[PDB]
Amino acid sequence: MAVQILRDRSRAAVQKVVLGATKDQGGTRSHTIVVGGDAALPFHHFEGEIVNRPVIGMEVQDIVPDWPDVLKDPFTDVINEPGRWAQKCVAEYGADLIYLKLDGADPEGANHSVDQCVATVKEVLQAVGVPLVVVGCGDVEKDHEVLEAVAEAAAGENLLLGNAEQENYKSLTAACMVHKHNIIARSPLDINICKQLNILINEMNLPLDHIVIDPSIGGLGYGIEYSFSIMERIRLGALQGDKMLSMPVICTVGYEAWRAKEASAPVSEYPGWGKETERGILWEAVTATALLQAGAHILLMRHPEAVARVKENIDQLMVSNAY
Amino acid sequence: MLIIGERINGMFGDIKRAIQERDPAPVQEWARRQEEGGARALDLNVGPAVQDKVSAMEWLVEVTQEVSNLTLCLDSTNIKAIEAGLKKCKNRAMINSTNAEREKVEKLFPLAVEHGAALIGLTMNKTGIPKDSDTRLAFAMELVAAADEFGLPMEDLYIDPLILPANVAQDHAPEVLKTLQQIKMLADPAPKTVLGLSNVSQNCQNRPLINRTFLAMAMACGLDAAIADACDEALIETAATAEILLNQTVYCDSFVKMFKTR
Amino acid sequence: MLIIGERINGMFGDIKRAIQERDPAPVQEWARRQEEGGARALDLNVGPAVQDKVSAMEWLVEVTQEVSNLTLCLDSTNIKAIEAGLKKCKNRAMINSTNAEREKVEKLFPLAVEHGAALIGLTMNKTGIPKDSDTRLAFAMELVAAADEFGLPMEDLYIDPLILPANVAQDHAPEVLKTLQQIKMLADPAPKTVLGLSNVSQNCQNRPLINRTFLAMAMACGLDAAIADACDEALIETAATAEILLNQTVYCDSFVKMFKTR
Amino acid sequence: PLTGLEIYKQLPKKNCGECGTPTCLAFAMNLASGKASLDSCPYVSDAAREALDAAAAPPIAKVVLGAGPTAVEMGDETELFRHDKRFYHETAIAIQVSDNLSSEELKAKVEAINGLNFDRVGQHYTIQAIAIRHDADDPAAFKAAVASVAAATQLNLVLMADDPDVLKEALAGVADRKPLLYAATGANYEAMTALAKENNCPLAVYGNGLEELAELVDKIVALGHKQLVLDPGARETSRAIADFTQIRRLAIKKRFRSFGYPIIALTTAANPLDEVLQAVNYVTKYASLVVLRTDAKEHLLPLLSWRQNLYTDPQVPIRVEEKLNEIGAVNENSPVYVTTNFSLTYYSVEGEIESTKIPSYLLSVDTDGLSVLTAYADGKFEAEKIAAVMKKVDLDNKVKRHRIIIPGAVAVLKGKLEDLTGWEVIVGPREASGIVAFARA
Amino acid sequence: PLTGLEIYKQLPKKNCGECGTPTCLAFAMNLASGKASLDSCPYVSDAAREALDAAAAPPIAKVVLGAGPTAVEMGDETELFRHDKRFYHETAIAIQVSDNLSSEELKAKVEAINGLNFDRVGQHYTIQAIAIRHDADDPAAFKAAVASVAAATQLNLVLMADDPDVLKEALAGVADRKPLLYAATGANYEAMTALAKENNCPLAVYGNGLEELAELVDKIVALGHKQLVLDPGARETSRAIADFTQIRRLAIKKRFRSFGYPIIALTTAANPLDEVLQAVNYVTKYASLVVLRTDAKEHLLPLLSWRQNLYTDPQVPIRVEEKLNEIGAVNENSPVYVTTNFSLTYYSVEGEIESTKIPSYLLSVDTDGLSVLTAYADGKFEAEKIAAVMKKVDLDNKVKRHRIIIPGAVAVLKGKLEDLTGWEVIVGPREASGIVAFARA
Ligand code: B12
Ligand code: B12
Ligand code: SF4
Ligand code: SF4
Ligand SMILES: [Ca+2]
Ligand SMILES: [Ca+2]
Repeated sequence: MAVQILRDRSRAAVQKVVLGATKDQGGTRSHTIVVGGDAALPFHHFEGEIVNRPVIGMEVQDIVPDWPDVLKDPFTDVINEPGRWAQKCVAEYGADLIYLKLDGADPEGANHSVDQCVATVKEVLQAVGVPLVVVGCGDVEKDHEVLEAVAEAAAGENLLLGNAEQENYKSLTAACMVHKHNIIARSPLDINICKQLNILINEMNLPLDHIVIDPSIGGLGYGIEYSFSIMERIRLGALQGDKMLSMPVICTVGYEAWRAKEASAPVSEYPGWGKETERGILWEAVTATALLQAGAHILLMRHPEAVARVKENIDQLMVSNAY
Repeated sequence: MLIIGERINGMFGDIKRAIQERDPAPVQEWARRQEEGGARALDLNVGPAVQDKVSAMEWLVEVTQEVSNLTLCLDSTNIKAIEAGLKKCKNRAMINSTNAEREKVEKLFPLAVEHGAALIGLTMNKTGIPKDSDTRLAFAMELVAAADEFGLPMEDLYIDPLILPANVAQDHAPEVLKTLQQIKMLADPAPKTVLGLSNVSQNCQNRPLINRTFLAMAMACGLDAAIADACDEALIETAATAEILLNQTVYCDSFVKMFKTR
Repeated sequence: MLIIGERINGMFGDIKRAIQERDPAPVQEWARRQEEGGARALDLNVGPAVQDKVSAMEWLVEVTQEVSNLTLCLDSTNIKAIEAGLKKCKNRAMINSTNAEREKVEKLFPLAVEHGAALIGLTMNKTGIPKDSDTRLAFAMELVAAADEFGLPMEDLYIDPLILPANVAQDHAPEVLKTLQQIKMLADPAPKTVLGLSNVSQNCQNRPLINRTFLAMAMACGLDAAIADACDEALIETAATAEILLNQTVYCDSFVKMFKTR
Repeated sequence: PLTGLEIYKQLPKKNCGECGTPTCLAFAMNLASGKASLDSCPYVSDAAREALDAAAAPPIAKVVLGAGPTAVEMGDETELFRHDKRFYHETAIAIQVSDNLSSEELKAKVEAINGLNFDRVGQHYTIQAIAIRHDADDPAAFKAAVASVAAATQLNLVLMADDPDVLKEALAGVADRKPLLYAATGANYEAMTALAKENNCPLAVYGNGLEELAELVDKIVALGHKQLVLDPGARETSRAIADFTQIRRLAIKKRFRSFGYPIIALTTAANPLDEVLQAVNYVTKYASLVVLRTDAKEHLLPLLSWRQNLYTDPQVPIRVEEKLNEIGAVNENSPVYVTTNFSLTYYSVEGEIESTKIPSYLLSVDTDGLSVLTAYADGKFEAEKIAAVMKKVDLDNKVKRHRIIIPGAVAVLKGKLEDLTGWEVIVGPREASGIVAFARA
Repeated sequence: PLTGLEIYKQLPKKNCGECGTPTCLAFAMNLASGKASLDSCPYVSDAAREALDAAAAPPIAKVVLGAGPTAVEMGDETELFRHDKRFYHETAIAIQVSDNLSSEELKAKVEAINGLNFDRVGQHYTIQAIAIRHDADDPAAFKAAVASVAAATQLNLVLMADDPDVLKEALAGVADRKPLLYAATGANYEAMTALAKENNCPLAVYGNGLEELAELVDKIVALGHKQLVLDPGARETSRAIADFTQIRRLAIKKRFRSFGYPIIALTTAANPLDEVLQAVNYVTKYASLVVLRTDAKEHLLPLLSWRQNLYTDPQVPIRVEEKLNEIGAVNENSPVYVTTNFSLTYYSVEGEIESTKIPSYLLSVDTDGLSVLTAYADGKFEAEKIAAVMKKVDLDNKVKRHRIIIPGAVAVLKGKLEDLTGWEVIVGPREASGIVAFARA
């Protein structure tokens, strides 16, 4: 019979987070990027405003990364120079943000000094105009020193800094608050810890709209459904009026997808899996695509082609489906 | 749990004076105190003393929404004062109240759909307050049916089963609880429910203890809103905790504060 | 509401120290302290530390009744410790606990009937704790059959719907409440119910607040007994108050004092 | 289990009291309490009895594609989010092939489609059907294609032709395997439905939008055929996602019977990579059957991996058997590893001793499908429990050595394990990925 | 509805899944919830039909004595204590008449019985029936007695004779008045049940004790007559109270269908005063109909007062119509008294002022039927509501003077009364009993 469209109106929206700052705002970025503001389920235009599209940050490291050849090949000319690596991501591959991952700072790895890390950040800031995301190597002591120095040196740039965690958030939160940067809150696939962490961060006087949620996603075929459902719950909470779940969501898909055997294993060893190149591209792209359906706002990626097909997917999703 | 602040009521001393001499300060200060406590709606009752209910209700609505964007719960038996109040409401409002008398139904249900306002429905007619939960339930079916009839969204109907003081009407309390939990049979989505909470402890010893205990009990039976003392901290904590134990809000260690600052 | 005192448990330091070196002093004062608080039953658990379960329980049963005529709730998974404990029990007794497994039903049910003790029945299989209320009900129905089968009076069977911590298992709390509600539709007279109340707040913020709030909510859904902190005065006030609001006890201004000194 | 309002708004509203109840409203509330039978009211339409019985029925109908062991269930769903409960029936995947193709190009593609099955992480993925599209000028070419297709594969079939006469001549020889008929249109539904009904075949219903879809369904249902799959006409991902959500929502939340049927989706992206992403969106947003055009192993594997993922029961973990698993070669000089039941853990430890060609044993303890940390925390991984396994497995017979490697995140346990058992307990790497390094060391 | 246990033990023990449920114990759950119906299970006794009725039906049936305007409804109670809800159907009362009486004694006594109605404090009490008892030796005396009684009254009838043929004779002329037939016993039940069915009359069933009662009822209901009233054979007060309590409890608490009927009690005390006290015990303890032998106004009035009291709704106070009512033939110099509209309150002022033979007007201020001190402590008695009604009563036109007499417990509302009213308020006695002494002075 006659069809009446079922629209679920929302009580609240996910926060708007501003990335970067232009010259007149005290930064040197060419433009800012806004994410969030969703007043509906992912891409449900017919029942709420989706004002900002999800964006993609491409990964750049302060070292030649321990990645498969397939991942290195699109960058072979610039992969030893973070500045030129960043430029190629923006100018040729359509990166919205640069994700600067300072793995070189690893005390068991290259052990890049604090001065070397801030020089890398300065190098990338001078190379491109897009906003930056900066996170350390994963060593708690080393990252404290590095991210503190980075927050000081790049003050005015309105960076997104990570990662704050349940047992390790105070120092980074303070650096973000005093030197005016945004923070990534990373929780271990747990919505209760996610919620409380945002509160603990906020209680240090960092405003709610300067915080983004990293739920610790799992890669395709390796626990991705678990992070998918947590992200749907986070979005549901946001729409229902839960302030401490209204932070935009960031996802480390580049890292998680590419640690999968399926992403890079040769077809000569696994004939049934097909050619390795488009399989690996799709392995990262599918991870992003499914997570986009659960409400991802910022996707951290690596392969330029995975990036291109995801941007196209986003483009199609942003077409209004209002009735 | 929507806490609707009870304090701006003409039956109170400091409020009765303010309306007589148009003093905005007592009204506006209570509006702020109740919101700080955790209320997300304000009950506005003209009082028994005032004569021109219309001119009083309008003033109450006018001085309140100046200092507060909370939902205004317009509370008066004078229907003409109700619509006169809705005409001044910048923000969303609710009507308090209507009973199951057909005379009142067609006088307020369209008036609720008109301004786009929630409607509180008491489970009684002119006979009085029913005791048995089945009779309370019967009036609730009528309220529910009169919502679909006039086109009021089911989640805009707030069924009030009328709680009475625990001393002289102790046997009503479990009837109210039974009525709340059987309301799940009246419709899907089930309609919302509200109580005049403080009424349960009128003329009793340790009213705060009685109020909050009954709040938790009623919420376990599906209560959605409560006209109550939003400046009672122990009551607010109970509201917060019961939400958690019903899985209506994601748990966190700071669950109390998050309800307060919601 | 029957408050079963939880304090005489081997998981506690002084009770572990007292059972180990056979000192009746800490066991006996806790029996007195809980009774003064409002407990009318005392849980006895030898603990995970002590290993001689059969002989440890007998000592707890003996030293306790030297200073208390309260119902002793024998808490152990070891039946040889339970049956040996019922031997030296001069007071009324309660068995904690059995589950919905036949190799447990065949042993613990007639043992309870023979000694005339009350029997706590957990609504779970060998597989573990059920996820929803429907599964909890199925086991609860099986526990009911065993009562009618082994000839145990229904008002001596305490169905336990298994409450879990609200932080890691938040979705269980409403399932338990639904289970409590629906248990009345298993038998007539309906079986009694009990909770290990403190479990609801394990590793949470403000444990007393969560505990007493859930007690009120559970009572509203038909809870009859609770293993809980009898020395938590705010928790006792809640139990007293909720009985009033359920019309189980006639109201008086000194309602709290009367429950406590019942 | 029926709303008193629902029961009421279906009654004559006479208040005659013939039902032994003063009014209908009081009798509707009485019915929800289960007092008197619905037959106690002599009046009310036959539609009242219909919608009342349907209200107790599942919101979405189960309809089978094909017949036999090959047959696959579609629809039969109850949720909008898998975390509320679960999703039950994995999306059916159909690869499309055109009749415009020459016979040799057709056979080469069908043979390629038949090779689209996969093995990964202890799982096996398959696709479900081949879709034959009529693009050729002469109708005989369709009959040629289906006969050629049916003779080369045992997959389920879906026949895509608008002309009912063209479809029937191609259907005859293949009707015994219940192919899906695509599709019923407002132009041919009378003829198509007769075809679907007389052959007991599932029928696809096409509407240009939700409104057209709902009306056509009602007519076909009125003609007596209820094995339907829905096509809202959506050919772009945004419109599709919205329309599929509405079909799913209205059936489940509003009991809209016109939409109580599974959904068929058609990918339209010309780029095969874009097509896969388009398909990923469709399996996520409630499609029951999706039709792809690409047939590459590279493309189907991630799509099928996601399908498997989304449809896993969030309630019960995927678990492997608690029995010593021999890796690689079996010298008997081999190092024996210990880890949990969880499949995700087990193939993370095995796929770490297989990718690095380390012939050894993998001892999979029974942790009820739980992970290392989840098993421990649940008191499911204790040294005494481990000791029983070290003997219950009976491995001691195989190895000329009694060393046991232990999860690095459970380092403390081993000393408590080493003694009780009598084996030498080394605490390996925190992550299993460090096994390639700890063996060579 | 029903308890899940009692459908389980009624259910067989096959565990054969034919119902759609795995085991029988779970089909017990599904029934108590509303998932399936008992019609699904092939294996079940006639208890299936019992489960259909015993669950749905009220615990105590409603049976009617008589037809038309004089018809009285018996049974249909749900409570053991009036305070839990209320008692609904006032005890029907019958005065016994013997067929040994001469034709003149019979009509004199029926005349007396016809006068057994009373007016008191706004209420009107009546009895419900005459019971004709067959005491005479020859059976023709019963038909004659029943004929003469039926011609002299429109009250309901209960016919008491052990020989069914005796009842059959008398029934020929009064069957349309639907009398109660007393009674079916173990020695006549078949003939008696046939009589009741043929005439559509309620039937009393007698058993010597609860056990015989229950067995006989089951036989009669199996013969197809369910319009029954119960007599457990109790003829002593203590036994009667226990037996009536059991019948009331078993029906209400256990749904014991054999006792799901109203009760008839027969007084046995030889002293008319003792008989009255016995009767109040019986109306208190659940008797639906009691047969008395005494017919004096002095005896009936107290009994009928208690009945009215006991059966008063505890939640709704009886109210007097507000307005002012004239005591005697009140002139324009007679006093004016203020009170509430609580029937009890009002008439304690009416009955006192009348006893002193004081002509005066009384205005009742509606307080929702609340006592003077009850409404005044609720706010519905203020100086305002007394003032407003001061004009609304139209008493201004009745009296020359303008003085108002206010209850002594409300003396605090004097000063506020005078200013608004324009009247001269006066404080009367705090209790009406002293108005006589207050009027004089
Ligand atoms: C999914 C999940 C669950 C799921 C179950 C999944 C499962 N089937 O096990 C569910 C929700 C049911 C669950 C339950 C609980 N969970 Co849980 N859960 C998780 C989560 C998010 C992911 C676990 C996972 O799948 N990990 C991935 C696999 C691969 O991990 P893995 O087995 O450890 O194996 C790796 C390594 O140990 C190592 N390794 C493994 N075997 C071997 C062998 C050798 C020889 C070597 C060298 C190395 C090695 O290599 C592997 C690959 O890197 C984690 C942790 C997180 N965010 O990281 C929490 C986590 C494990 N859970 C936790 C807890 C406490 C619980 C509960 C006890 C909570 C409660 N209710 O009290 C319950 C369990 C009891 C119950 N069920 O009632 C804790 C445990 C740590 C702790 N004790 O503090 C965690 C870490 C969360 C936290 N607290 O931060 N959980
Ligand atoms: C039954 C009862 C109720 C019933 C209602 C009955 C009713 N329909 O009014 C219910 C339970 C609902 C009730 C409620 C309350 N009650 Co009350 N109730 C009583 C009780 C037990 C009996 C009242 C009664 O029926 N009296 C009999 C009639 C005949 O009394 P009466 O109207 O006064 O009239 C007599 C005289 O005043 C005089 N008289 C009357 N009219 C006139 C006129 C003239 C001209 C003259 C000369 C004399 C005269 O003659 C009459 C016969 O002797 C009484 C007191 C008791 N035990 O004595 C308490 C009592 C009246 N209640 C009381 C109270 C306070 C209340 C409440 C306010 C309590 C509360 N919940 O806060 C509530 C009312 C508000 C509410 N409903 O929420 C108090 C009032 C005194 C006081 N204020 O301290 C009493 C005395 C109890 C006590 N505190 O000891 N109550
Ligand atoms: S018989 Fe039918 S129409 Fe008549 S009152 Fe009952 S439900 Fe209404
Ligand atoms: S059909 Fe009847 S006998 Fe068979 S399992 Fe079901 S309830 Fe038991
Ligand atoms: Ca509710
Ligand atoms: Ca109970």
